[PDB]
Amino acid sequence: KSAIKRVKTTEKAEARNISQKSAMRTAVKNAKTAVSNNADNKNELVSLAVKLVDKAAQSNLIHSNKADRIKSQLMT
Amino acid sequence: PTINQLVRKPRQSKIKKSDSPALNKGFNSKKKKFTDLNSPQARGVCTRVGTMTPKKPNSALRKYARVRLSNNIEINAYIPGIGHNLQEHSVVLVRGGRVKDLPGVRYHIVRGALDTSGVDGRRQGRSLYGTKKPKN
Amino acid sequence: ARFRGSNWKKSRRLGISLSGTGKELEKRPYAPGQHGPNQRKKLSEYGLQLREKQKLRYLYGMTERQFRNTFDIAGKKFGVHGENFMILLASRLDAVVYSLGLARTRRQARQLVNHGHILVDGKRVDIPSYSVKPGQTISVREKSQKLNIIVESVEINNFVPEYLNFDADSLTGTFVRLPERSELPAEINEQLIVEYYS
Amino acid sequence: AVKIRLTRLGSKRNPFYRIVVADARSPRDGRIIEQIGTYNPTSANAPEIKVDEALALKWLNDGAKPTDTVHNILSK
RNA sequence: UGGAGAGUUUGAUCCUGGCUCAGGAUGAACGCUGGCGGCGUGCCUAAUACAUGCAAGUCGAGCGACGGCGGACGGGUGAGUAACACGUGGAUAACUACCUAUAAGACUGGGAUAACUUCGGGAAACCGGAGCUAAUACCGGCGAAAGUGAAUGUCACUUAUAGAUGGAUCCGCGCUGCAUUAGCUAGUUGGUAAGGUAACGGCUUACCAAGGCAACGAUGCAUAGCCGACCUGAGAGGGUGAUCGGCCACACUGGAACUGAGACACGGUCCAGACUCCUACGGGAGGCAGCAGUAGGGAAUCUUCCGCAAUGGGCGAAAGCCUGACGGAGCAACGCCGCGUGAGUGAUGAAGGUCUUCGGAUCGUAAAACUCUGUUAUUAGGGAAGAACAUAUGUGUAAGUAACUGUGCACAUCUUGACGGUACCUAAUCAGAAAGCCACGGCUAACUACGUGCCAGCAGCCGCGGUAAUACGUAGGUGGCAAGCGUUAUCCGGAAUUAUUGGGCGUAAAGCGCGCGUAGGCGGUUUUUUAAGUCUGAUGUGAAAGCCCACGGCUCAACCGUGGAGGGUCAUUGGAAACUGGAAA
Ligand SMILES: [Mg+2]
Ligand SMILES: [Mg+2]
Repeated sequence: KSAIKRVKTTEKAEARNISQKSAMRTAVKNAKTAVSNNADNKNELVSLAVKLVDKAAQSNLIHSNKADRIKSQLMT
Repeated sequence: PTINQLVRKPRQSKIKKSDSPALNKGFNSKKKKFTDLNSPQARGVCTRVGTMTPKKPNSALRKYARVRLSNNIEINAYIPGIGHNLQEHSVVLVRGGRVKDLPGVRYHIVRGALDTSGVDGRRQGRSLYGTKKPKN
Repeated sequence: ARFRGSNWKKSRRLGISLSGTGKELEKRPYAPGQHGPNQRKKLSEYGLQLREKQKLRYLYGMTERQFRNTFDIAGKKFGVHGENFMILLASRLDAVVYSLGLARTRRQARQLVNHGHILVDGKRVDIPSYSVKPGQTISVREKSQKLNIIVESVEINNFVPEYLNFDADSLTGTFVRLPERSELPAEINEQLIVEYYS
Repeated sequence: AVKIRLTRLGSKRNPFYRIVVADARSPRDGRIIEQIGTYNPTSANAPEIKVDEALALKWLNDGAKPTDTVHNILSK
């Protein structure tokens, strides 16, 4: 039973990505609201952070690395 | 016939049927093995001591055993040899092959491995009847 | 697998007077058993290829499985399946022993092979159905001179083939060429043999 | 990539090999890609080493992991 | 290279025509007998609940006192699915823990916490609390980045490359029975929209749009894993799907997920159902179609075996470690093969059986003796080539700075065999322990004398049985095969008895009661093209392994080894225009 210790990573690895993912998407869900206003204040310098979390489809690899371009392919 | 027609319908060949009906197929499943296939052999359980005759011109007497097989169905039989240590509801091995000039009997009760175990009275034709001689 | 029983029923009931189960005869007016000039003589139209199948099967002492397994060894030869079968029966190690005059029957030729007293090329061959390939010789072991039964064969010369070099007392031979017919046999056609197998 | 492999064949009390190469994902008995020639384990009435290095250099270019007792063939 | 027949309707024929036998097979059963050296295959019937054992770990040159790679490979099974499941050739809309080839850069700055002692509750599965801590763990700037250790070298991190490897996907063709089943789907067919996964996508949703499929078999039922191959056959074909390989699906039942490189995960996981069983009746545990063994329906299929030395696989830089993959043994004539139970010498028909004028024959040189032999074994032992290495250490390859490192490119030589006091082989009291089984009218190979005497029977058909009867039990005799002989159920040949190779319709089985007629099938003559069929050339491919065509060797042989032939009704790549076919007169 050496997959007992594999379970303890599995309830532990859910927390890191689902925090990163839910912060990836609400930074992006507010972004297309900010891209619906386009005042260059609530959209600038966090859209590349919305692309840094779409670059954290390579850092936070729970979203797959080759799947980095499934959302970020339109705004920038 | 014509090669045009042979394209439109092939030669659906002649079906044949088994000479001995009451064995060897997947029968009638009822959430258990309610009935099954016995390709060469089976068990039995007896129901009746049999005494009968041939019917064509012949006038002898024959001793069958009307049973119920291990798959709910009803067949006659025959004991080859001399001895009869059989009574009603005793286990009998089976093996196929009908008996001519008897009107409806079906198989042969194997005289070797059953309650039909061994038949004395025979000394030369032996392994057709299950009789031993450990000297030779 | 071996045929035993030296009674003349192999010669008299078949008919041929070969050197098999007893070279002599003593109950010459009769066949074996009550089968005789008294009783039934059962002949057939398929008994003319039966008795060219049964004529050889006791000669080497071989079973039924041996002939069919040797009938299609001649199929590897460029002749037909009935043409080189007698040649492969003439090339076995057993009938070359009796051809070298080192034993006194074809059956005594199978006794002195399996018991190690006759070898091939030094290496211990103990197979009566061993095929003598061309370019090989015949050997013995070091204990083959004390035995009276080889010296029995030194007393009497038995049989000379044409496909060998003939040494009846030196106990070593030479297979110079593949045989032909009427060297080992003398009486059998290659046409009544093959018809039994169809 | 691929790993250089000896397919064991042979009856009771008598092994025998054939030099093949495939990934470890493939098993020993089958799904083998190529064969650069046979290999002869027993040395009595039989050779002891057999290889053909023509199509062996085709697999050391794209990567190959010979087992450390197979490498004694190609060191000779 | 290779291809048989016989019997039976009549008082007697020729023909049509059925039924029946001889032969080959079985991961068969069962019937009698039993010597094995050696080789293989042993749940096919209730998908009947599964005790007890072992099958997934490894790393102490991470780092403390869990952080990594592996459990997606591997080993079991056929209930499902008539389908890109599989077979076979074409196509790009995109997918790698790995493996590697060069090159880049491998910086900067932080803070939360298991194990551990106290804390309380439960019988338990164990949990809520609090002080303690590193990490190569975690975070910030068509954009992230790691360091570690015996002699800086080494070894993983990280980005873009492209090669191998690995999966995915639509497409042409091959893919069972029925028409006493003719209609069929509705997000069904299509555009458009944005969302949606590695990508295309009715892929899932929204307004419009009137289509999909089909008598060339659409839809629906029952039966089924499928190929390479196995069986039989002159071949063409028929029937089969087991060990052995490739692909596929499934895990007591029915859904759904999570981590990671590419699982909807057999041994993990949350939930719901029918079952086993314990608890303090508050709750929790259990999934041997892994390796075997027991239980269960059965006429039917085995040891609860030590073990990693060889080949293969994870992890580590190495010793090594777990390996029911496997290297092998324990058991059944289960199949083929090879082999013995002996031969050389040995007339007076010796004792003696049923037949007989028993005036007599048969087995029968058989037996009784005489003579050699000891494959085999009733006596123990020296004792495999199968083991090449790895590790370094003997000094060699460059980074030799550094043969310590990845290698071990002098050897790899102080080293590695449960099985195995095996394979082999010598020497002994001994021819002494080691042979059946079915048949014997005709077929069909093999005959006699009585008992019973249309009876106990026997039977593949003709049938032999009303007072013996060559065709029933018995002894004698013979024939067959032989460590094996018969019987059964099943399949192919016999059966030219579904006939393309290879039949038939006046009376024998069979010509619609007959016209007009749609699709369809076939179409005279001429010349000229086209190459669609057809012809041949070229390439690539239809992988091992089997049958066959050959050979060192296991003392031959069964099996292994090397070569050889064996697939196309295919795609594509050139020549020819004779007929069948579109096109001009
Ligand atoms: Mg396993
Ligand atoms: Mg095994």
